[PDB]
Amino acid sequence: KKPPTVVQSRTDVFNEQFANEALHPMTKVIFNGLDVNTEVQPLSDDFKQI
Amino acid sequence: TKLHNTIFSETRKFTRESFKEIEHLTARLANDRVARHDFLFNTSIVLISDYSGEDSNGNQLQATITIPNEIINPKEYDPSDYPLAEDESFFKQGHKYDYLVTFRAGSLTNTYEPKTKMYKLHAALDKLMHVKQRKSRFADLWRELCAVIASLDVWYQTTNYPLRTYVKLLFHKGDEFPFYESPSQDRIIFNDKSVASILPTFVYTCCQVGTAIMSGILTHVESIVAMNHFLHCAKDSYIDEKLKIKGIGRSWYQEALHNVCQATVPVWSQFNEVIGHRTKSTSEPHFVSSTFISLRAKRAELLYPEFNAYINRAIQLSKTQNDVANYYAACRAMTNDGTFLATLTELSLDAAVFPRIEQHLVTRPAVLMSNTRHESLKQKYTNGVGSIAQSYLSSFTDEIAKRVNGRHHDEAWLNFLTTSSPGRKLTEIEKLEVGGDVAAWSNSRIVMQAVFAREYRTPERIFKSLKAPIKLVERQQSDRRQRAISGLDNDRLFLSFMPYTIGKQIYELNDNAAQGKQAGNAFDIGEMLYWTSQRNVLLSSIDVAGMDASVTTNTKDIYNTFVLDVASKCTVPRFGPYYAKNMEVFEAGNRQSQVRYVNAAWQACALEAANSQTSTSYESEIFGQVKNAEGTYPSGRADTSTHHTVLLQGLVRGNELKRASDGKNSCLATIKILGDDIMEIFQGSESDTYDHAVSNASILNESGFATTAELSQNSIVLLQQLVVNGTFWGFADRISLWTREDTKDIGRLNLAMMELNALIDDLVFRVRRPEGLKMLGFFCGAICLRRFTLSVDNKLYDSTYNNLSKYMTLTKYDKNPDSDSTLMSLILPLAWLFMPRGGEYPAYPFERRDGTFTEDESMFTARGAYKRRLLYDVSNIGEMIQQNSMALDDDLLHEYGFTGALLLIDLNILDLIDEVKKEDISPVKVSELATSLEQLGKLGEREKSRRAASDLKIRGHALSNDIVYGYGLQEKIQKSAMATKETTVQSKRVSSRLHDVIVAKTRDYKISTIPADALHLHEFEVEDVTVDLLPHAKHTSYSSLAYNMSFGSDGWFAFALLGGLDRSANLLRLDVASIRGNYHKFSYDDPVFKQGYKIYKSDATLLNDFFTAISAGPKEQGILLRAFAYYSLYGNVEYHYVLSPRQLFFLSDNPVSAERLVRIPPKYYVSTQCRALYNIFSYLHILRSIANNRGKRLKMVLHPGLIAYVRG
RNA sequence: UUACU
Ligand SMILES: [C]O[C]1[C]([O])[C]([C]OP([O])(=O)[O-]P(=O)([O-])OP(=O)([O-])O[C][C]2O[C](N3[C]=[N+]([C])C4=C3N=C([N])[N]C4=O)[C]([O])[C]2[O])O[C]1N1[C]=NC2=C1N=[C]N=C2[N]
Ligand SMILES: O=c1ccn([C@@H]2O[C@H](COP(=O)(O)OP(=O)(O)OP(=O)(O)O)[C@@H](O)[C@H]2O)c(=O)[nH]1
Ligand SMILES: [Mg+2]
Ligand SMILES: [Mg+2]
Repeated sequence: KKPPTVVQSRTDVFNEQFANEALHPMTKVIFNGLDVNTEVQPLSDDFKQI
Repeated sequence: TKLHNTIFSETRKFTRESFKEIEHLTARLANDRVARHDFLFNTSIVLISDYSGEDSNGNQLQATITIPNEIINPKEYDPSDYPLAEDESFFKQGHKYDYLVTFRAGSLTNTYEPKTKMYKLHAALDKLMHVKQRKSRFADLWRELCAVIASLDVWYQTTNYPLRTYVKLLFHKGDEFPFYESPSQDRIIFNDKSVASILPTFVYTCCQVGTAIMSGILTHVESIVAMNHFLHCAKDSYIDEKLKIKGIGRSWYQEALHNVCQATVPVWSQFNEVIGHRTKSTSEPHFVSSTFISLRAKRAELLYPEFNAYINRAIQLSKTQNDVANYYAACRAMTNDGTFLATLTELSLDAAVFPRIEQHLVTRPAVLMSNTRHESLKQKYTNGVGSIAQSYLSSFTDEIAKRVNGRHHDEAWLNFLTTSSPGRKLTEIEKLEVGGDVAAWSNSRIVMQAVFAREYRTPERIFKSLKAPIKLVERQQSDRRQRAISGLDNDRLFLSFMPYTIGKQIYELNDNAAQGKQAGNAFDIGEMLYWTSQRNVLLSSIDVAGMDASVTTNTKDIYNTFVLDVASKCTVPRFGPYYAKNMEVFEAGNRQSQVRYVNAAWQACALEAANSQTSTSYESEIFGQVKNAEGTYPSGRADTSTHHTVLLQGLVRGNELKRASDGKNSCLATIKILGDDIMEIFQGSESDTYDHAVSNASILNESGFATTAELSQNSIVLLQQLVVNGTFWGFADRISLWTREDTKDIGRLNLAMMELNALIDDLVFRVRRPEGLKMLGFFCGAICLRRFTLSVDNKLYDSTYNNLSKYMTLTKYDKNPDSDSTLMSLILPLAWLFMPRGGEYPAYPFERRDGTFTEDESMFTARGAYKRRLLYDVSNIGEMIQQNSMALDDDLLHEYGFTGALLLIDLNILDLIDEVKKEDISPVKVSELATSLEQLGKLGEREKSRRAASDLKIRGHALSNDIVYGYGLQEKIQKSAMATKETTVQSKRVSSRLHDVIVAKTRDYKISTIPADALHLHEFEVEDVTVDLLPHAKHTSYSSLAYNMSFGSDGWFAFALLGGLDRSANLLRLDVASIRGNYHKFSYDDPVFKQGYKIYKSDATLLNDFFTAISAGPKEQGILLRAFAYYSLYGNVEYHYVLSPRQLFFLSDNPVSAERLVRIPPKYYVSTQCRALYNIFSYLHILRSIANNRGKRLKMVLHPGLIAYVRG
């Protein structure tokens, strides 16, 4: 198959042992409405709508 | 074919048919003058180029191959290049071009007749060009140059590398090599007279740069910038230009470390484990930025402008602390070729050992006491540079007089008059009147004392050797200029001995009188690794320049007061040819002689101090007898390491008493002085430390010393080992692989490969690619070290050929009139380069039967009985456990040729050549000589040590020869019979005994397997779950804690996975060798320590008895016992392995650290030592197979006979 | 032809 280049896999063990932190979430603007992030599916697909 | 289209050059490993190709090509390329000329010089390789590449980093670089006209057609002789004075007394003083100027071979010739001084000049300059140019370590000159250039084909797989273009353009004449060396007639004899005189050095420069290309220090395009700089040095004088570049071309990193600026480094703890990493910003302070402006002007004009342009890119492009380390080791190998700088020593007498007076005169002591002759007996200093030194040193005279009191010196005389060497004398007319055997013995120190054993108590013995002139020994180093040192005879060695014993006991008293090099590993630097890791420190590392010269007689006197002032408070009766008596002593501020009571130490020291003759007198083949103008330090006396240690310790420590005397602080931390290398450490603000750093310079400047000048924030050197930022930089070029100039203990033997294995292990943490260095050591191991030449006799020449040609080819040689010995040389096949007893070198992956290959043996592989496992490793160990057999494949070992190599092991040629030399000398003549030696010493009951050695062996088991005392009286005599020769009558009965050894072992051979090995056949099985990585690995992730320990390499991961270095082991080993002759690598063999432990662990109630076979004192007994009890956790005597601490600097000593890495299912714990034996199994296979370590954890399976063997 | 730590 692939298996990559044991130098690059020796730094794989070094990578997944000493992990770190990122991803600051601030942007952060004025919104004079309702800030919608998720949608909701209906709980019961019951009726046809002929 | 040829060596760049082989299957081994592609894989890069040993397929079963690929190994027959490497046998066939190297043996063909070994023993031909012609084939060699084919390989270096086919017409199929293009001329190269305007080449471009990447100079060992991310960026790119281009350079052109330029050859100057001073090499392609050199000038004529120009006899104003080596002028004389108005008389022919000496060379003209202040002459330049003191070394061998490149002048084109032909022009030197004799014209005129065998006298009239100038004839001996042109004859000895011919000895400079034809004799003092070659120094080939293993093979001849051409086999060695072919060993890089073949290995550099196999590694990079092509022939478009541009080093071979320098091989082609510098020398090619189309029929044969431009020059070869004779061996039998000893000179380099030329075949083209129009070729340059300097070219036999350029073999070794092309040798060294290709070693640096292979090491990974230099890339291909960087070696263009290298080679152009070397040939530019060769325009007028190839070494005189190099010695001026040597200072400038490596002082430049302190600018590049300044420019990098903020650089993230590991830090160390007190007990040298890595505890943290911090980012510490390297900007060197304001007063060394003023030293940058003065130095970069000298960089611009003294250097070749392409070598200068390579440096100015490394200042500007460098971005990390790792990045300057890349350029610095690579710019360092551009200024050196490792060639030892050899000329005739009449040229270097003016440069090396002529005394200089740098600026000040040093004034004299107030003499307080004088004996009947007006000479110094007791003396004290008055407001000088010395009064600063005796403010520190005179406090020790009340304690050392109880340590210099309590040795009994006549005993310590015979133990320091070991190391057989020379006396000056050629004995004389009385060499006839002592005996013709002891005529030939008469070189050693222990023998020239034995011949004159009667004279040792007479005081006229020392008086008749002031008449004898001191002869100039010369010895040279890697980068220093041709240096001379004084070989004193036994009586001039005697007067210097009491100042050696007095100045020795300041070492145990003061730490800072410092480190002897017994560690080899990190403890020789574990001081320097710590203080650089710290904050608010500036580090200075001082060499004075030349420190043999500078020591005038007046500066020498500051050590003389310290040696006197100890000896007055002491009580030593008789010392030698003296006795404590009643002398007339003048007491200054008395009129009139008043008789003090003086002891022998007192008398001896006063006489030696008074009497001192300093000149070295060299007999010349040109001149009559040139004599150095005295006032230097004659550096061989006894105290040549203490006189420059005790002095500089008094001057720098005495400074912080004098600075504390007038209201200034001291602000100096620990200082390590191994004379002359001063290295002190400061702390405070950037202004306070500098006010002290000037006065340490200025008092050494007013002591008459030329301190060069070195200091920096985050830079520190000692014993030619650079430490910076908490990382270790290498100095790889100082270990020259291929230049020796020893003329003493030459091997072309098994021992010639031990000289490779010790130097290959010197470079394992000075290299950026240790796998490539294993490629280089293999072919030089293969091509060069291949042929052992032996002189048989004719009748036995027939069957010596027939028996050994059965297994491996033996060369035959053309027959002789009227010497009756034909030469013949055996060819020593490539398996012998891998044997446990032969060449102990680590291998490449072989092929099993199916064949799924072995593990690639890395640079950390341990030697002795482990290379016998490699024989079983080929036979599929995992398979063997399957069939439950100790059985062995004779097919696969005979196919590669392993079977033909262990025959050469069992022939045992080396001790057989030692046996015939041991056969010829009468032990009766030795015993009368050596009974007279124990008359000088003890006196009695050196007999009790011989009795203790013999009582131990007959009751128990053999304690061998060198170690126990009075045998090591006898063994110290033996070395002159070992020295004084092989020659031909003894050599004819070498062949009679060896041929009897041959016909017995050839009559059938099978691989002899021992009951003492079950004890490999264990193999590790990889699993699917990873290790932890030991949190100090995150700290040494950045940046470049050594050279090979870059992030994601083999040596870094071994320092991560195997991990650690304990302090607990190699402090006791650092405590052991303080008994037994410490100053270097001291690798673990130590035949006291292993032989004493095999009695201690298994056996000891006898262990009272062989301590007086050492004649170990009660203190000396206490050192060894603490090391024996700590060496009982690990490991086994039953399974032998040897590595060196030079091989594994930061890697752990202990197999305890590897038991974390391998589980053993605990039904295998089956004997009392068997936990401690399985650790070495876990210890070695991690270090052996580190290039194939994903970071999985391996698990051990065993053969049931290995379970069965350790049960007992 | 060849030193000491
Ligand atoms: C007894 O015997 C002996 C020995 O063996 C010897 C040695 O030899 P070798 O060295 O081995 O040779 P080599 O080196 O091998 O060679 P090569 O290198 O291979 O090649 C070669 C070459 O060489 C030459 N050659 C030269 N030279 C000079 C010579 C030669 N050869 C001969 N044979 N000779 C001579 O001289 C060429 O050229 C080429 O090229 O030795 C011996 N040894 C010797 N001698 C002696 C000895 N021992 C002791 N003693 C003495 N005297
Ligand atoms: O074989 C040796 C090598 C070195 N030494 C040691 O050499 C010291 C004196 O030699 P120096 O160390 O003072 O030479 P130098 O540095 O001033 O020369 P440059 O680098 O400036 O060119 C002595 O104090 C001693 O201990 C020997 O005694 N024997
Ligand atoms: Mg020095
Ligand atoms: Mg030095």
